[PDB]
Amino acid sequence: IVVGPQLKLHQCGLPKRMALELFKPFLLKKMEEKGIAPNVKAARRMLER
Amino acid sequence: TSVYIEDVLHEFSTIPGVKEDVVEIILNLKELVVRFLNPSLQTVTLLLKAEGPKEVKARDFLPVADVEIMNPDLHIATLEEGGRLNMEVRVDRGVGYVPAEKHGI
Amino acid sequence: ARTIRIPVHMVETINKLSRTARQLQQELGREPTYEEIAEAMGPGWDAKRVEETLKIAQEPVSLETPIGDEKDSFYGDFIPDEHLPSPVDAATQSLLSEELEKALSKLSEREAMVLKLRKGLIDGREHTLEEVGAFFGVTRERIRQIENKALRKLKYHESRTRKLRDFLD
Amino acid sequence: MEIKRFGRIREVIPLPPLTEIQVESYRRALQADVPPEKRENVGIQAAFRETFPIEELVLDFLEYRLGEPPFPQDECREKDLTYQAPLYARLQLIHKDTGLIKEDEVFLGHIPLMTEDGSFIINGADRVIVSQIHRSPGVYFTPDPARPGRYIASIIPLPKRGPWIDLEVEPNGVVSMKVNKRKFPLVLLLRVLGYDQETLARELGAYGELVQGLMDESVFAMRPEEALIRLFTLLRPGDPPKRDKAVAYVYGLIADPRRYDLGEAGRYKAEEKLGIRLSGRTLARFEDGEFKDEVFLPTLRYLFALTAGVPGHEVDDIDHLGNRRIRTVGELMTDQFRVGLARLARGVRERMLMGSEDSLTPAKLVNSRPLEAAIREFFSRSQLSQFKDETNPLSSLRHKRRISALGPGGLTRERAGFDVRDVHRTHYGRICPVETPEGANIGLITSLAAYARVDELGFIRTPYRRVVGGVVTDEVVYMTATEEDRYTIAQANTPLEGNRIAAERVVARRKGEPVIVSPEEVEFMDVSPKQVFSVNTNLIPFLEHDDANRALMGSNMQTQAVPLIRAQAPVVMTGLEERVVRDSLAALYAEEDGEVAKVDGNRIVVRYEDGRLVEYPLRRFYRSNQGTALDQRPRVVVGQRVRKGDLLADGPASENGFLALGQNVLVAIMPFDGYNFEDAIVISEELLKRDFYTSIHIERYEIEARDTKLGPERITRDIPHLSEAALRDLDEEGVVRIGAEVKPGDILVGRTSFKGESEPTPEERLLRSIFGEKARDVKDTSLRVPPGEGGIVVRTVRLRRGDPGVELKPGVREVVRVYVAQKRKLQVGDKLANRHGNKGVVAKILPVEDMPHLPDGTPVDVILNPLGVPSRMNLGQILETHLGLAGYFLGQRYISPIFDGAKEPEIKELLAQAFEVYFGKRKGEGFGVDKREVEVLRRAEKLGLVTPGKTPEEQLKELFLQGKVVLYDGRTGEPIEGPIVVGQMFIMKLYHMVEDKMHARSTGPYSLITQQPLGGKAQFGGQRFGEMEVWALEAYGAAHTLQEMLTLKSDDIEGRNAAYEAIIKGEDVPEPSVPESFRVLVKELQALALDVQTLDEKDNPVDIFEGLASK
DNA sequence: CCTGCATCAGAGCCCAAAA
DNA sequence: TATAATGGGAGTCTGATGCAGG
RNA sequence: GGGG
Ligand SMILES: Nc1nc2c(ncn2[C@@H]2O[C@H](COP(=O)(O)OP(=O)(O)OP(=O)(O)O)[C@@H](O)[C@H]2O)c(=O)[nH]1
Repeated sequence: IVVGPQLKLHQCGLPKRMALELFKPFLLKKMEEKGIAPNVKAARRMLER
Repeated sequence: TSVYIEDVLHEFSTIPGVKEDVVEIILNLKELVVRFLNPSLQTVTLLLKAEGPKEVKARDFLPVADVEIMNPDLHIATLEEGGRLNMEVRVDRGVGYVPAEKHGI
Repeated sequence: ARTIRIPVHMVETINKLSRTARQLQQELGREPTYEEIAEAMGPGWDAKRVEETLKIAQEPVSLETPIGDEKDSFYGDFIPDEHLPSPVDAATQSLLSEELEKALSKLSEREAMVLKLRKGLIDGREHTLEEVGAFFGVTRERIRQIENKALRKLKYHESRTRKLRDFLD
Repeated sequence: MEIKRFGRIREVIPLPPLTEIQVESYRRALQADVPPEKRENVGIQAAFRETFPIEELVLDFLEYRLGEPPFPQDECREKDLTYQAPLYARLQLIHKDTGLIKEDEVFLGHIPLMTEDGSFIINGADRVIVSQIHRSPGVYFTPDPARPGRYIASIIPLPKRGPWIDLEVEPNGVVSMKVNKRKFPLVLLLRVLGYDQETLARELGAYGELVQGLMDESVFAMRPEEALIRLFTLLRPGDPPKRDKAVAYVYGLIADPRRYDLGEAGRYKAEEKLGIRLSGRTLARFEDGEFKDEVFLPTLRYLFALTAGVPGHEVDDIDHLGNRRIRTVGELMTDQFRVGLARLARGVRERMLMGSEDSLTPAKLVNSRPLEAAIREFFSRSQLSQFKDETNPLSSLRHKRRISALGPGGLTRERAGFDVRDVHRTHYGRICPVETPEGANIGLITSLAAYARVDELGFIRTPYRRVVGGVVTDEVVYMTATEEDRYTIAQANTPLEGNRIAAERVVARRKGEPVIVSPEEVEFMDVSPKQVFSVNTNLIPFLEHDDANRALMGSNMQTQAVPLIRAQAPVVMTGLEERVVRDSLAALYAEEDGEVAKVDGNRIVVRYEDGRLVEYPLRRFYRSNQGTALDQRPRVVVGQRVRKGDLLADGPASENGFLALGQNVLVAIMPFDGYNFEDAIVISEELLKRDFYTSIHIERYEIEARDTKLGPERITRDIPHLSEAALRDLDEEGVVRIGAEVKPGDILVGRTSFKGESEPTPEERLLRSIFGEKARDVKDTSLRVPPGEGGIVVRTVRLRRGDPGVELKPGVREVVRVYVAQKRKLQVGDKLANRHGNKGVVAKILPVEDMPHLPDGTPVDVILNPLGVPSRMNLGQILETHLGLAGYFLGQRYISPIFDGAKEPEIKELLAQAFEVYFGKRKGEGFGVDKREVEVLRRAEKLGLVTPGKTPEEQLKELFLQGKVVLYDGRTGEPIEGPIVVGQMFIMKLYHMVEDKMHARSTGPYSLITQQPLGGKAQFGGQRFGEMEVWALEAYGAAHTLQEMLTLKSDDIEGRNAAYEAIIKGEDVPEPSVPESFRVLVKELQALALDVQTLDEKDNPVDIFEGLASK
């Protein structure tokens, strides 16, 4: 943890790389709704590397 | 922005005949101030070839048109009898501070 | 004496290798190679067989073996369970069955019915030529042909709905 | 630059060789460089002499020898080999029946050798053996807590070499003896020694009621043999009291110089305490067929005389460092050696019964397996044999001088209380009062004081100068704690004129108690302030100004400093940083006088006067245990003239021979916009630009290809279903090419393994048929890159079976190692600290244009919040900054020794001289005082900082002597409304770096029995949500959040599979089902024959196994 | 009846945990 | 499947409670 | 042994 003076009382700083893993199932579904990957299986293959 | 030394695959190498390690060599090339006389010129490539018991300075780079080395006295590598060195340094024009991980040139 | 039980005669052979190597180490002032033991054991023994014998002689280790000076860590805790499907894999298997049936019906159900019987979703009904004599609906050489047109229409139908490529890992 | 040294103390002796506690202990145990006939009876030699001759037939010991190591140190580290020497022993077999003598030299296995710097190589990894403090053997007398006028005498021998004894005097009046926690009357044992009522009456009797209370008539009614049989029935109920059996038991327990060992220190302490002289290390003897007492009567005699209040009898303080001794490497190893030798003897005696009493030599009679296992057991698994701390050279030097009260033969964690953890008065000059772990281990683990050395008996000694009359000699005497308490010891800083004590009143100690004394009464004097503290504590300048709790953190954290590519020594040193590099062995020195012939990146060749052209190869980029780069750099040029002991190459974290744990940065002490909050630190982007606080780190990756029952694992470039984009940086064989950038997910070494009977399910069969690709025989097992790691591939080692010199563990075809390096720039979340215990994480990196700056345009480097100083009471950092300010402008570095240092006035002189350069330059350059400098001066005179009514130069210099300057905010341009403290501080980058610590998991590996996520970053584990965390969720009443933690996010299998499927389909997660670790609980209670039944509201059974477990 | 006296079951959390 | 062989080797400190004993 |  690191201090974040600029945050409002209800906020925290979350590293993007951490957030991608924690929300990974959500990220896969959303990547199909818009269009970054054809389906859920291919989207996961893309985040691996 | 970039260095290719002959017979060197990466930054952590060391050159026979040279006192300085490659980390220090790149550290010295980071102090090189290179002025472009022609405003249209965005990139060049300086060449250096040295041997024998000499202390290579910034002057020893092979001269290129419309580029003046403002600090020709800067020390680069100390070479010893039998020590060799052939490199290509790419110098660019840009703004601010761009770290090595960012440009990857 | 062993968690993995060993035939009494085989235990005798293992003990022989031990004594033999122990002599060999006492004359040589250092550990013998597999080859030095294979020579000392006589004919029939090469270095390869000495190693395989040692592999067989390895005793298992406790899952409760402590790691560290704090008494609060077990070896078994560092061992994944490889048997049960992971959430990703279980999810994948459900999704694969769902695309597979939703794919044999988009040609025809009946040419899907002939092909589906020739492998089986949750059964595994692959023979080769005899058994296929009964109920598909046709006689017997014909099912090999509709197997190809089912497989052929599937192949063309696949290039458009190329969603099944990624399941090849 | 110039180096200005303060302090008036002339240290009569230098610090001893700092790793000598390790080197000297083991060299003494092995005596490898001594010819066998000239060996003293100690260490390995003493173990052999103790175990032999072996009785039935007799096997006798002649001598041992140690060979040379099969492989050198570098080679051992490479191949995961132990650095060791072959041990042989010459034995002569004697037949007690016949006369036959066969003699042969038998091979006992290998013994590990210690390197030059005091460490070991065990299976390829460098290791350290930590010394163990414990109670010294001897005879002690402590007060009995229950009866305020009685005492217990305890006879304690060396660990595992005998029982503990208690001599309590019971309420009935008879003196009782306690052995193996069982009690009986001591009078009975006295009769076995052949004592009669007369001897006890005449010897003692003087104490009217005590000596008569020991007298028991029934015991006297029997000659010494009958009394021995009587006692044995008390100690071993049910065992028939055969006369040879009883003698054997009592002899082995009491008189046997094999089963009972008092120390060598035990003998001295016993002889000195009771005023007797011991013939050996045993409590009694077997002589002329009966037992003859040695210790017991003098110990009984001292106890009675003590209870009576006889002059010359005192209780012993058991934490005094005279009664507490250190067990060093040699002694610890020798104890394990002695056990292994005795086990081998069991094999000898048992083999001297079976298989023919004649056709046996010594070579067939000895099986060395018990000895080899005991030594291998000690080095590979003892809890005193530790993975070396080699983060930086100081890390390992400190590690080797540590003292542990824990381990095999000492306190446990649950078994330990206050008396042992305290700082005893005798710790003065011997054990450092500062350097100890914070937390549960406080006081159990300590560090050897700098001038202390451990004597032959194991007591820590410290130097003092003799004082005769009032004149201080140069003769130094190393004293134990017991001997130190006799004299009056003056402080090291007491004023001197020449060799004479120059003060009328001196500050001294008598038994640790501080006392003021006249120069006529002064017997000894401290050698130096340095002798009181550890090596790390001695590296903290201005230590006299720091609160102890913070000084501790300063010491411990220097151990954690990461070697930096630009590393520099601090501008304020203590004068020890030169010695530490030299004793550590990290750098490199010239053996004799000579001239440098050649200087290379890889090597330095020196031509000496001898004419020999000694070549010193340099260690370049070697990976330490903690992954910091140990690398040596050449400091001399071709043709440079060198003398003996001059520097050739600098080691890691050293600069021109001085310890460099960090960098010297320009610091401003001031709040900054809450980026300073609660110890966080703000740094200038200028630091990364010029590569300050950048360090090289290497992580090691390894993979084996082994034989399986399904076929060979193969390391190949051919990996099923992978594109050429994925394989580009792999060589022909499937190994990544040296000099490639690899990032997470990338393949390092390609490998295939043969597919299990999972030989593809019919679902996969039909899919494979559609694409017309045969399901391959092998699957992709390639070694890749963990999340968050990666770098440049700098090396590869490949080891197969059937290549010269290599044989792997059974079944393993080949082992591949890939070494990957990374250059780490300082970043947000990396941790910094100075030597006074101010420590914090980098929370903000501002661009240089935002950094506060001096009037002449120079921006500061670090901004530290002043709120960290007052509660912490570590002021050395403040004085460190001021002297650092002067040094920034005068171009100098300082040596300010501890407790004899730069004092405030002397620093002021130096600070004034700097102001001339900071200002006089300006007045000559044609600039006058600034408008904003006046506004600050206005505010400063309201503060009483400057005197009203002086020119701006006069006032600015007044502020500069208080170490304060005018500071402009780079955002506004306006001044800070007050003068701010600014100067040069030494700050280190510690080993805790976010790149190593950041971790997250969606789903991942599970445990076998519980089906819950694994632990730890390396396993891709989940976080532990424990008992107290559940309470947190409970007190909030968040039930569905809590239930998720207990089911879908852990071991509920149906739920977690179903929950993942829902998130990727956009549906909401399902209501959870029964957690699998509860089903385990149910079945485990059934294994205990308890019926656990889940019931509905109607009291009918509910089946949570859904029919699977019922017939 | 009451009191010594033993045998037993307790001794903070999370992370690295370098086997 | 046969001289006769016949009894072992080894290691803190707290508070609560159910027990043989002046 | 090390981090809070
Ligand atoms: N329970 C527990 N807490 C620990 C442990 N180690 C460190 N801590 C934490 O360490 C913190 C100590 O914080 P301090 O810096 O001393 O807090 P403080 O009262 O403000 O003291 P100052 O900062 O000097 O003013 C506590 O909040 C603990 O939670 C540990 O082993 N166990």
